[PDB]
Amino acid sequence: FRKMAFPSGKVEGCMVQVTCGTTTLNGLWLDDVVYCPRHVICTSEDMLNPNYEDLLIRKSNHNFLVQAGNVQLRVIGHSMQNCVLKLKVDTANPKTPKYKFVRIQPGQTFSVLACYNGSPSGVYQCAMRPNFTIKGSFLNGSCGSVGFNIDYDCVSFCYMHHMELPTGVHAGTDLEGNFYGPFVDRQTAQAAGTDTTITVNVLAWLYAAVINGDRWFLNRFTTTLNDFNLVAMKYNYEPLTQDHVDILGPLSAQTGIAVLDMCASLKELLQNGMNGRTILGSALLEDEFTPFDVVRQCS
Amino acid sequence: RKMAFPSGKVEGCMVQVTCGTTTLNGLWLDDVVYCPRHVICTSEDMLNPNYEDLLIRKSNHNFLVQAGNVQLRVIGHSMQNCVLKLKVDTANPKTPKYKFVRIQPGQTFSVLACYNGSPSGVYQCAMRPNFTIKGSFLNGSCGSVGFNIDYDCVSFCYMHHMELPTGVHAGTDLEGNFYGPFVDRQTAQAAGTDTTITVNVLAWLYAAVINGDRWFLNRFTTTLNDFNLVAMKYNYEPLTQDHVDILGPLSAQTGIAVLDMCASLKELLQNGMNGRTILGSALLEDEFTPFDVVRQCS
Ligand SMILES: *[C@@H](O)[C@H](C[C@@H]1CCNC1=O)NC(=O)[C@H](CC(C)C)NC(=O)OCC(C)(C)Sc1nc2ccccc2[nH]1
Repeated sequence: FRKMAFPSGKVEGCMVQVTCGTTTLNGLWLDDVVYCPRHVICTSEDMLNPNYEDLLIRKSNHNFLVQAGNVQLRVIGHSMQNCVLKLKVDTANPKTPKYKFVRIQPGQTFSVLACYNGSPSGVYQCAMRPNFTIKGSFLNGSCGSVGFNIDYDCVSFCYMHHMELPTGVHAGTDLEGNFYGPFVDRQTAQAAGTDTTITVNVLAWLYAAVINGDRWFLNRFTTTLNDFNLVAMKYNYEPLTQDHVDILGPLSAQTGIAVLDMCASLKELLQNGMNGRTILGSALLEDEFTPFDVVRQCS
Repeated sequence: RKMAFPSGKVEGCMVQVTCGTTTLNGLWLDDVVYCPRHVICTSEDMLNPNYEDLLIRKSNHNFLVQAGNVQLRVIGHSMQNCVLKLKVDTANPKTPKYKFVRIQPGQTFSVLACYNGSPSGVYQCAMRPNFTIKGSFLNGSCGSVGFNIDYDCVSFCYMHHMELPTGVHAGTDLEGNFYGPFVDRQTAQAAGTDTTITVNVLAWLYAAVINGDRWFLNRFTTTLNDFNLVAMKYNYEPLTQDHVDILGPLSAQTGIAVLDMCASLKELLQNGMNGRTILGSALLEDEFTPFDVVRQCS
């Protein structure tokens, strides 16, 4: 199993750069609007303690340089929505894909198109951790890079990059400018909480192992969701939601193994360990492949 | 993070190629579509195909090429080793600047996995020392390509043809020559014994340090030859002086001489990881080159 990203071309066609003064970051150009992190309106010194409403009221359309490559896009309107700036421009992006804005849950994976000065550099797959960070790969100038899924021809944008934390993980917002997790777009000390294991993805991984003929760990028992959740938390595993049970449905049907039976097999792995064995070649349980990732790759 | 090149320039070149009941992908550059020649085989032909004999019996109209909703008219065809070349009556306006390159084992490249001419995923792979690649390919993925991007230029280095019994993959360069001792015939084929790409493991250890993890370092050094004696014992590739030189920038950045890092890797090989992990991995990772690490860590 590879970390496998979505093809990035539909998103590459939407990347621009946005500059205010000497502060340059990336923006997303969809129809006649450009979306970008609002901290572009900050001097580096403003970032220590910004008042965004006051900083913005002093700005006009003509203070915003938006460029697709070297080509200027004239800004004709601006507004702030939570931590994102929306810049209306006088040109509709001819490469706009079918798209939507979605807010994802922890455990969901998405592709990130890392960009610098509006120019794509790389694409990779990330999982939103339960502590609402991602283990990204971002350097200076990467803010406004976006994360996305593609379902058919529709691009679902779920992430816009804002921050690198002390442990080296990353934080950002949805495309409505609402941060994932407790973070704020201020240059003040912040830290990720203690992370936990994404149970629904581990279960997806066990289903993947069964699909591939690796099933020593299937035990004879079952459990209730509540009992499993109370046990899992003792191992620093996330509790399951009803939505988690539901998105495991197709893998449960494919294998004939009820979700709660798989939960009992995982409970025994937690309480007794691997005892020297492996699953899909690994003594470690993988938690960054969703049920959909498992189907995408076994498909 | 294992990082692939943005795939858009390549997505604009993928098409679907059908011959008979066989469908796979092609690469449409200027007025030529490149795809695996085994598209021309039946089930019975694949057992032992005399490709020159099978191809001469085909006409342009036996090839259905579809770019999205448009059929491209094939107006000629030739064969170059294991790749079929279909000339079409239309230039692909999305053709990027490009070159065809043959890569060396240990080098990395991005794969755009495609089915029925449609892109499905993008990931990073390395050419293994035994000339396989550990990809993720299913039925219908043949003709998917591997590439690198420098400036605006796409360097194509791989076209996908087959999966081996062990689950690894084999294919050709864009001149149709296989990597490795494989043949585009429907027979079980084993690869040679694989080895671990040592210069890449060392690049990855430097990456682990750059990101603050140094539990595996030690106070010792080693000579190049004594390291290579141990490496070969553990089925690691030998490290060459050019490898040492390529690791220069990472050595400078961390203040850790290459032969010092070799001494740390020697200890890991002889002692294992003792339950610990490096950059989240329980195994030593060998599919990042020095260049890959440098680009992403600077
Ligand atoms: C994009 O503008 C940029 C992307 C960063 C740059 C390096 N890698 C990235 O992902 N973001 C910022 O510079 C961002 C801007 C603020 C207005 C949100 N600042 C940021 O990430 O600051 C980090 C904090 C100060 C919020 S917390 C922190 N991070 C570290 C890292 C190392 C030591 C200590 C530390 N404390």
